[PDB]
Amino acid sequence: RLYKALSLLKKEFELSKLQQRLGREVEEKIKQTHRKYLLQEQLKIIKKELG
Amino acid sequence: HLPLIAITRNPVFPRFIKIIEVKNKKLVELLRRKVRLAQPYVGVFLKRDDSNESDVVESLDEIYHTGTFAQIHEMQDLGDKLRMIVMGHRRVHISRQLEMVEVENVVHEDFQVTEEVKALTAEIVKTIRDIIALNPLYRESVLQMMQAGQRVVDNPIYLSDMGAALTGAESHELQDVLEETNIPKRLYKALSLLKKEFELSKLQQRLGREVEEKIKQTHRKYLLQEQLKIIKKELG
Amino acid sequence: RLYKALSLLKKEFELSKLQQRLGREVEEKIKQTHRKYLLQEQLKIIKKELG
Repeated sequence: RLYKALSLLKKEFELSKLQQRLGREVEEKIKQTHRKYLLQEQLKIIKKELG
Repeated sequence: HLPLIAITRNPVFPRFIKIIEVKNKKLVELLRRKVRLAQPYVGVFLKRDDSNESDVVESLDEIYHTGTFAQIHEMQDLGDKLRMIVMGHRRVHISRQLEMVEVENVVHEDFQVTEEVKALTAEIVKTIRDIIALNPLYRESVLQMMQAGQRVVDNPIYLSDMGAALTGAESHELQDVLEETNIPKRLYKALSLLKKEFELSKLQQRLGREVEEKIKQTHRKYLLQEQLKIIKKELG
Repeated sequence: RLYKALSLLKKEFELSKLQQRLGREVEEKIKQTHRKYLLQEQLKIIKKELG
């Protein structure tokens, strides 16, 4: 009963690892947008609160 | 066979009650023409790029082929003469809105292992938990209404649409997410929109605080100087 | 005398509520004046991180 509980822990960590990694990869592919775009967003913010 | 409604920059997200208040009173002629129907109904579409209200009544290509047919709820008209309520029920992708023939091609392809496919939504809500936690706008109770532990989510694909709706991205990007048919792909685009809001948010909060501690430090200095002054002026 | 006592009581209610409305209003006029001062400060600091 222990070993089935451990193998189930293994399966759950492999799933959490694959989901965390799927999110980390997709997140990295969204970080490819340049930080200059963030600075452009700052620019927009400035004008938003500058009317 | 009804003339197309003028959405006029009013995004009606799926499974979220919403109100539409077009300024034109010509649409009300259609709303009154449908009050006599035993089963009154209205459609809801999304506008394409370069909005133009004159083109919505001139050309029919400006509205996206996507449409969200739904039953009418209740008229109010407290101030304006046109305050329809709309909601997102029967999504549809018309073959030719200019022509309107329609079919409920509400695709919902799914993996054989239906245990773990809803798990990406959990990561979507955990991201969403950071957004509503660091920038509360609406109550988190709606998130509590559709919780993963409560078993009331009979329609998870709509919940993923509801969660992508919290993203602040423009409606043309929502159409890009609507073009996706595969579940992981539309979830992937919706996740990109979600992170896109999350970095900029995180950056704003860090900037706002940052400016604040600088101000506190500025105060601190002022106080330090003040203390010294009083100390030089009182003792000695 | 019961009507007149109620009328003095309302009279104090009148003078009181006028003083309170005026007090909350002046204070918010200060808060607004500061709040905008803050917002402008952030405007500055964003311009300062990349001017």
